[PDB]
Amino acid sequence: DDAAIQQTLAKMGIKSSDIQPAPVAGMKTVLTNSGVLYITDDGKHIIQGPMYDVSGTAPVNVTNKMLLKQLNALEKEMIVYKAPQEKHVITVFTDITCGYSHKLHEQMADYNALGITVRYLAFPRQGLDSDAEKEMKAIWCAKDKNKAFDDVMAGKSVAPASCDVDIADHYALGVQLGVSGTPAVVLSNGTLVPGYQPPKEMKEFLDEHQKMTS
Amino acid sequence: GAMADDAAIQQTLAKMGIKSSDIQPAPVAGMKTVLTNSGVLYITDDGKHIIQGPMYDVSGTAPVNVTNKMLLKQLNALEKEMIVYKAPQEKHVITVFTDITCGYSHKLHEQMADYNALGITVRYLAFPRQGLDSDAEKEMKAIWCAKDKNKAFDDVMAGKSVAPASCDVDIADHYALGVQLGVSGTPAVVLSNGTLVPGYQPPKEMKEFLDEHQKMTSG
Amino acid sequence: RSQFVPADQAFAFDFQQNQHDLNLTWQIKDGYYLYRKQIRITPEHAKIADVQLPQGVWHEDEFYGKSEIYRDRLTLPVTINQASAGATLTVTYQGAADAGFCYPPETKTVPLSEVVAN
Repeated sequence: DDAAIQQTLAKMGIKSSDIQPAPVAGMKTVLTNSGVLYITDDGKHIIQGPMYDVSGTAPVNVTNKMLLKQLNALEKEMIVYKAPQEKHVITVFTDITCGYSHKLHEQMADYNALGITVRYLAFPRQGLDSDAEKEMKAIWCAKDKNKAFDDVMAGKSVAPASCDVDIADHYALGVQLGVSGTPAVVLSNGTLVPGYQPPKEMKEFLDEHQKMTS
Repeated sequence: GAMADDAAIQQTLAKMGIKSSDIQPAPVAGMKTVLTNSGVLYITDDGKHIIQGPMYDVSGTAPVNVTNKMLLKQLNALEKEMIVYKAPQEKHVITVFTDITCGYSHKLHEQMADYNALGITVRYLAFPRQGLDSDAEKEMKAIWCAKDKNKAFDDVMAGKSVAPASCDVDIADHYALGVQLGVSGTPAVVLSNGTLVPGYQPPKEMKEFLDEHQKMTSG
Repeated sequence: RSQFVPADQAFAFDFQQNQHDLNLTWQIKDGYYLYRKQIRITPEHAKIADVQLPQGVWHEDEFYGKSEIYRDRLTLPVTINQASAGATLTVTYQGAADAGFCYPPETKTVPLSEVVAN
């Protein structure tokens, strides 16, 4: 039943995969640390995502849509910089050794002033064994994540704390959404918008997008 | 029989502006294979969902690229167009997508005698990484038109060049095929079952790989 | 932040060897650059006479600080002292894009041709 899928995944070195329904008859969504896969219910065929629903007006990435639950499950681990008057909420995969992640953060006050709330998730482009990952682990373990994040970004060191937060979970969700470089923005609907955008351009881009969807 | 069954897909292709393609059967129920010159896609019969290739058959021993296996048909058709370098005591035949300007392509060709010596048969198809708008596409056409292509290819790689000479052979088809097979970098080695083994690999290493791949693929 | 192409399209790596003279090259797409500091070359069964990093331009980023970068193209001369059969060079590099994007490091393996000593 699922025994066929798990037998296939195990035999291919992908057993710890999370299985979910797929919007296609006879196929299931398979979440792995290296990306989402689609496999038939008989476990005989696999196709690497993403999957697009092209029935509507504009093609939608159902893979990233489905991943919104995964994203929402990590809401507690996100370092949130809420705008006073929240007009938009974007999720950002950031890397502390990325000059552009820095440029983006140095302007947090301006994103917030335009009603843009930013929620951070770690994504060390250098991998899970780099110093980037250790540092960020330390940040995400602090009592005050926002201040630790601010300090590190500002050049100050942080105390290597140990906690229940696995940067590996952040990294994996990112790769599942198609993140390869930093910083990468994830919209409310799952759409991945790689790269940094100044406050004004981001604001404008977000507004125009609200119309595109609605 | 297509006309009626592929109606929903043909419509989706038009809606997506896919001007040129080839709808084919897919080994998954409720899905079809759509070959384009920018890659292979899989679309459900109702034309609602799309997933790009490749697709793998993971029911046997080792996973098998069913997309490339299906493209073997286009690959065998270009056989008259391949520059072949026979191994006297042939044990393996590999089709290689190459780019005369690539340094990895020179390293490989530079050791053809060693690959043949090990019974490895090499068949070249031209793959201009820079695309169809490159000088690569241009001077490879010049080689694929020479009298003794093997001579032409040996020369160029060696450090010469020959005034072009348009002919029957059309590279744009090698490139298209290569893209469909998943080729990005050169040299790309394609096995008899369609398996793409990206990159360069020394003769000694290559021979061991093929012998192992063969044994695991027919035990 | 616009259209960010794959790393191999943004930083087209290649090499060319003529005995003791080797050239590592990168065609760097318009709007992209490589950090001079992040380039690392590691020998395998070979000895490097030397690596002549060309002079690059002025760039300042929030992390690495004032760094020298490379645009358009980078030709890195590398003289090989000696190299036996199967020798190789492992070349790692990192680049980014003006439009605000940093790519993960890249690693390529260069197969060297045998080269002699006395």
